[PDB]
Amino acid sequence: FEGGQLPLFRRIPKRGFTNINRKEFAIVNLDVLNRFEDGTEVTPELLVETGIIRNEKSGIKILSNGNIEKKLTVKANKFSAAAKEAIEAAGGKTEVI
Amino acid sequence: PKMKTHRGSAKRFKRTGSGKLKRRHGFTSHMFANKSQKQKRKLRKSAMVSAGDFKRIRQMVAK
Amino acid sequence: SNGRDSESKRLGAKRADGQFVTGGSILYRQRGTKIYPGTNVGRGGDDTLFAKTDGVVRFERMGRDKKKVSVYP
RNA sequence: UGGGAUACUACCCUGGCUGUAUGACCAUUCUAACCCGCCACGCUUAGCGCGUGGGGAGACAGUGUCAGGUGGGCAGUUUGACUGGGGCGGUCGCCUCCUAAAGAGUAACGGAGGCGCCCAAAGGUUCCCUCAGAAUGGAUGGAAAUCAUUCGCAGAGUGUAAAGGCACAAGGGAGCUUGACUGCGAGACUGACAAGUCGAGCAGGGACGAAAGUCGGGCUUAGUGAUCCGGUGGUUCCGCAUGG
RNA sequence: GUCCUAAGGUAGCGAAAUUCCUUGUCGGGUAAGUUCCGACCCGCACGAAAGGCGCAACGAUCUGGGCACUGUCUCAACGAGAGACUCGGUGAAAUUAUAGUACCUGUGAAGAUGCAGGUUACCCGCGACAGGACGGAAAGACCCCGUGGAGCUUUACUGCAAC
RNA sequence: AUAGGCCCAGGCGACUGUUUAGCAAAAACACAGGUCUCUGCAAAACCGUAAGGUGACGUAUAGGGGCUGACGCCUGCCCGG
RNA sequence: GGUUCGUGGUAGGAGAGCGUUCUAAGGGCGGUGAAGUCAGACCGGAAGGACUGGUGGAGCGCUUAGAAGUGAGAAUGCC
RNA sequence: AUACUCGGGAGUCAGACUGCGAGUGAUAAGAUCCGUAGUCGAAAGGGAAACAGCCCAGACCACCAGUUAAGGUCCCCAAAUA
RNA sequence: GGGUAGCGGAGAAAUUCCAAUCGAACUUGGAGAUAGCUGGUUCUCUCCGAAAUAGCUUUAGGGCUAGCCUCGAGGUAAAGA
RNA sequence: ACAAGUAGUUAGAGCCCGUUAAUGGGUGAUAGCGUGCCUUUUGUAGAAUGAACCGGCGAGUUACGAUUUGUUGCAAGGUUAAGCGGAAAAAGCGGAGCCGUAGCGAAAGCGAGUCUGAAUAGGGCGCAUAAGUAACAGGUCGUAGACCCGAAACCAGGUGAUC
RNA sequence: GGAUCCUGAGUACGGCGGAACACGUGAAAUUCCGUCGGAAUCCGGGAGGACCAUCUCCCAAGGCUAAAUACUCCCUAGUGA
RNA sequence: ACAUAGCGUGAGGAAGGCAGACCCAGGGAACUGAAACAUCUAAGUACCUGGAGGAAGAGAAAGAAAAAUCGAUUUCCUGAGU
Ligand SMILES: [Mg+2]
Ligand SMILES: [Mg+2]
Ligand SMILES: [Mg+2]
Ligand SMILES: [Mg+2]
Ligand SMILES: [Mg+2]
Ligand SMILES: [Mg+2]
Ligand SMILES: [Mg+2]
Ligand SMILES: [Mg+2]
Ligand SMILES: [Mg+2]
Ligand SMILES: [Mg+2]
Ligand SMILES: [Mg+2]
Ligand SMILES: [Mg+2]
Ligand SMILES: [Mg+2]
Ligand SMILES: [Mg+2]
Ligand SMILES: [Mg+2]
Ligand SMILES: [Mg+2]
Ligand SMILES: [Mg+2]
Ligand SMILES: [Mg+2]
Ligand SMILES: [Mg+2]
Ligand SMILES: [Mg+2]
Ligand SMILES: [Mg+2]
Ligand SMILES: [Mg+2]
Ligand SMILES: [Mg+2]
Ligand SMILES: [Mg+2]
Ligand SMILES: [Mg+2]
Ligand SMILES: [Mg+2]
Ligand SMILES: [Mg+2]
Ligand SMILES: [Mg+2]
Ligand SMILES: [Mg+2]
Ligand SMILES: [Mg+2]
Ligand SMILES: [Mg+2]
Ligand SMILES: [Mg+2]
Ligand SMILES: [Mg+2]
Ligand SMILES: [Mg+2]
Ligand SMILES: [Mg+2]
Ligand SMILES: [Mg+2]
Ligand SMILES: [Mg+2]
Ligand SMILES: [Mg+2]
Ligand SMILES: [Mg+2]
Ligand SMILES: [Mg+2]
Ligand SMILES: [Mg+2]
Ligand SMILES: [Mg+2]
Ligand SMILES: [Mg+2]
Ligand SMILES: [Mg+2]
Ligand SMILES: [Mg+2]
Ligand SMILES: [Mg+2]
Ligand SMILES: [Mg+2]
Ligand SMILES: [Mg+2]
Ligand SMILES: [Mg+2]
Ligand SMILES: [Mg+2]
Ligand SMILES: [Mg+2]
Ligand SMILES: [Mg+2]
Ligand SMILES: [Mg+2]
Ligand SMILES: [Mg+2]
Ligand SMILES: [Mg+2]
Ligand SMILES: [Mg+2]
Ligand SMILES: [Mg+2]
Ligand SMILES: [Mg+2]
Ligand SMILES: [Mg+2]
Ligand SMILES: [Mg+2]
Ligand SMILES: [Mg+2]
Ligand SMILES: [Mg+2]
Ligand SMILES: [Mg+2]
Ligand SMILES: [Mg+2]
Ligand SMILES: [Mg+2]
Ligand SMILES: [Mg+2]
Ligand SMILES: [Mg+2]
Ligand SMILES: [Mg+2]
Ligand SMILES: [Mg+2]
Repeated sequence: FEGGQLPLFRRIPKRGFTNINRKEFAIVNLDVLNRFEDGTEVTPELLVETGIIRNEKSGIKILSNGNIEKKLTVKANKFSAAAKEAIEAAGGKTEVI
Repeated sequence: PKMKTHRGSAKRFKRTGSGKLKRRHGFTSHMFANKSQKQKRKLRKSAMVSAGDFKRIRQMVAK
Repeated sequence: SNGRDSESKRLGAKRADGQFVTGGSILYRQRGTKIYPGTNVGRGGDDTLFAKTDGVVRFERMGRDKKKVSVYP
């Protein structure tokens, strides 16, 4: 309340809408994949057991942030272009389940 | 009981990564004959909530 | 029947002679050219003088009756 | 005889108007719903009620739902602030000046004025220019019109108040034009916030100019009003199982 | 003449329960009359059923004058009772920061028992009087304020009954 | 001891009545009378959601409502709103 | 532990504490007299705390922590 | 010897007088309204008899010590009948 | 002896009366209504210490942001005086 | 019992005492200085407010959220809720969920970037300059009567015409 | 097995007016009330938030049903920083 | 006229109370909040009335969904102040 001066929130317009079908992915940066042993097949189920992602909202997306050392086989619902390149640049294969 | 979010505010502000509030500008419906194209370009962008205003309203939009 | 006046417009010098300014710094707010745009200084649409480059502000005589403001890097 | 013709003609058609498919619309009559604060009889030792029979009324009235109108009869409320008490009067936003004490800012129901627009050029650019007034001479022609010479820093002009500017003009002509552009924007001013102001420069694509260059309206500073809600145009956005 | 209007106030009455100016003016009444009575009409702003103008009778009605009468008064005196006062019995109340509680002139939140400078003043009571304690009583009813109430009004807004 | 003071003149209200229990008794209200108007009887009007009532066991010489207020003389003009 | 500069204060911010009732644990007092109450010339920088004596006649401190119905001179306060 | 930044917590939005500079007013007001400085507010002490706002000056506590400020030194009344 | 009851009665009308209450009775409840107003708010010492302004406000004796106070933390061509 | 008093205080004889033994106690001739307390105020000794006195009682609390500081545990993680078990225990079990670990965008989406934009431009918000989370305690805020007392009023159901 | 027959009618639903749904008529599905209109009826019908189509899941207009939940005038035994 | 109404007799049953609680239904405020106020809030609350029962209500899909499936209702935690 501003003692009758029109409050800030009414001086400015409402914006946008909420999407009923909004997908939010559980994010996994490369750095945490170094945790795993070399030549290992990283699944969502393996990513929740280990305790890296607890709730797999809409799916698991792999993002680049950090740098991967080990040569893995990572299967996730989505990969960033950079993440895919980086997983491969190390000497691994990405699959999109 | 839980605090209630101010819904008017929740439809107008957006919380940034650093925890500030971003807002739109006012004078951006109608009466556009009365504003310059420079004014229009500027008013079209987003803005941050001022320190003074933020102090007054932050509890209204916690959560 | 009186009782009216407009808001004061805060005209006059905004940077001192000998002060370092960044490009775009308003040097003088004015109606018309009380002071003229010197070297590395522009005159805006409302007659506002602004630095076009970084440097030091210098208010100078133009010749007898007139005055200019320049920005020297 | 005329731009249109006459008859036959067929698509038709205009005023009058008959048959034939509808239809509500009135209008009158009818009785059997409904009604009777009518009579007689019964329940019944009852001026209630109900029943039976007459009479009256009748597709109305009454009653339900829906709709328009009237509607302080009754209800809930609103009916501003400033103010040398309040009321009455005046004022309320914006621009310019003085007050304002040679930065900025600065009050009073202090002193003065303006605004709620205008301009397709009164904008942009290129080129060229110089105003007021007076004196003297001269047809209509007068104190004053249009010529001519001289003197004239501006005594003019600048769409419009005032202040600050402006004669390398920002004033006045002419040619071509639409930068009165789209995306922006280092950085600054102003400022409680909301807003407001200036901006080099970058990109796109232009106008004028031989080029240099200037141009994101107008000499500058008023000419405006948030949000919510609605309308219109666009749209590589969403679309509540899926396609819409 | 002339402008306007739907039409421009008739009779009666009029300085009035109505007249601002105003104690209008004139007359009457009084030694002297802002009131009263009678006239006059320039009716600020009477007027015909929110009736006009009269009017016998009536009125704890209002107004002016007179006679009677009188302590109403000149201007106060005396007497009676009740209370007061003294004694015996009984015995409240409002109020109350503590008080050993003068005056003057000043000062000060601009009106002082209490501050200053002076001036007065032995201690304790009783009968009396009210100048002060901005005395008591009552969170001023006037006045303003409150985005307080309530009652009332209407061609305020929105409604509702009823028709 | 107990038992009207009176007169002249004016305003208002005709009159007897009525009223602010507890600051106003009056010139206020009422009133008889006047006038307008509504009402054909399951009357109009009024109370009630209704039934049921009042009106009225009345019926236009009656009933409801508005205004005026005995009586006398009267009651003008305007229907644009 | 010294040195230097400080230490008026309303609204108000900050800090450290006193005391009250109750709980826990530890350790005590008390019919050879508890609490309360009365008095006093005692102690601490304050809130406060002891001691001695009278009254009283059965309960109460202290330490450390914890929890609060935790402190009154004003409310035309209520009894 | 402070500034600035970011956080937690406020209170304040009746001001007053004095001096100076202005308006309003009558070149009145202990008037009103600004600007500027001070004091009061929230400041005890000394002076101005008394006297928030003037002059001098800032109270941590104790002392029967001292020196000064405004203002004073005949008596009330400390100090010069200098 | 009875009748009329509060969004109501009753009123020869005064806002008049309805249990010493009436411009809308009393009582209980909603109810601890609301009160930008007034009053009040209880132990101690230590350190610091304001404001009575601007802007906007159905705003003017209220509020909000800013200014001025306080506590903590940060950071350096020290930017303050 | 010659005195002018917010009643004390400082100085101080005299008289009277004798202690928690202290540069002690009671009283106070006389002298200096000295306008209660509270509230509210620009300013109150105030001739502004409140209190007769004494005593008792009498006002920021709790719950659930938010936020910030302190503390502790664990830490790129942290933590369980209801519930089961039980003694109105303690553990154990319970990972559903919540917060954090990634942002940008109205959104599709893309992701250490993203949005805007024709842009490989500039600019916004982010990253590069990782710490959170659970619990308790302090401060403040929100919803609740929310520090306490106080209207006039409003509405609902009843009770009253013994006045 | 599927020749035939049955499987809740003034119902469902719709218009109009309201209400309940967190959902204030809204683009308003779903549920109920008043009023008026008014289906299909296994080759059938409903829903998936206007609506149509597809798919999916259901079979209304009949009824009954313990426990886990609420509260305590009571009784018994206990508890309380 | 049959008969119906009516009238009589005999069986069954009801009636009233309350735990100032909880439950379901019919009817349903205002103060208050919105810094005014009318939509909205308070609140389907208070209150009145009826029905109850030891509990009531709900309940065996013309359901929830759309991870591809679940399998009556109720209550708690959560979702989410979304
Ligand atoms: Mg738009
Ligand atoms: Mg000004
Ligand atoms: Mg311009
Ligand atoms: Mg009304
Ligand atoms: Mg109301
Ligand atoms: Mg006013
Ligand atoms: Mg005055
Ligand atoms: Mg005045
Ligand atoms: Mg100046
Ligand atoms: Mg729209
Ligand atoms: Mg779809
Ligand atoms: Mg005479
Ligand atoms: Mg007439
Ligand atoms: Mg008449
Ligand atoms: Mg008459
Ligand atoms: Mg006489
Ligand atoms: Mg006696
Ligand atoms: Mg004086
Ligand atoms: Mg005096
Ligand atoms: Mg004296
Ligand atoms: Mg006195
Ligand atoms: Mg008095
Ligand atoms: Mg008063
Ligand atoms: Mg009063
Ligand atoms: Mg009479
Ligand atoms: Mg009489
Ligand atoms: Mg009386
Ligand atoms: Mg009388
Ligand atoms: Mg009848
Ligand atoms: Mg009359
Ligand atoms: Mg009559
Ligand atoms: Mg000091
Ligand atoms: Mg101090
Ligand atoms: Mg504190
Ligand atoms: Mg005890
Ligand atoms: Mg005792
Ligand atoms: Mg207490
Ligand atoms: Mg007391
Ligand atoms: Mg001054
Ligand atoms: Mg003054
Ligand atoms: Mg003060
Ligand atoms: Mg002083
Ligand atoms: Mg003195
Ligand atoms: Mg004082
Ligand atoms: Mg000395
Ligand atoms: Mg000396
Ligand atoms: Mg001497
Ligand atoms: Mg009475
Ligand atoms: Mg309530
Ligand atoms: Mg109360
Ligand atoms: Mg200090
Ligand atoms: Mg406003
Ligand atoms: Mg105040
Ligand atoms: Mg003596
Ligand atoms: Mg003597
Ligand atoms: Mg008193
Ligand atoms: Mg906290
Ligand atoms: Mg009412
Ligand atoms: Mg009764
Ligand atoms: Mg009687
Ligand atoms: Mg409906
Ligand atoms: Mg709803
Ligand atoms: Mg459907
Ligand atoms: Mg229907
Ligand atoms: Mg359906
Ligand atoms: Mg759908
Ligand atoms: Mg939906
Ligand atoms: Mg079926
Ligand atoms: Mg309010």
